[PDB]
Amino acid sequence: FVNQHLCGSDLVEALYLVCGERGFFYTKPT
Amino acid sequence: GIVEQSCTSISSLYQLENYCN
Repeated sequence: FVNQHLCGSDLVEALYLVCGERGFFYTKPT
Repeated sequence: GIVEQSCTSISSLYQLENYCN
């Protein structure tokens, strides 16, 4: 919950910490 | 919507709880 500008591999890895549902899939640019 | 500005991932992953499978 610190720093910002993450969405790339941070919303992803950080997702392993938020969702942690045996996997995840977010939308990435390019 | 979500993202496209600060890449967020900070005060909105409670929303990210619906990105997992």
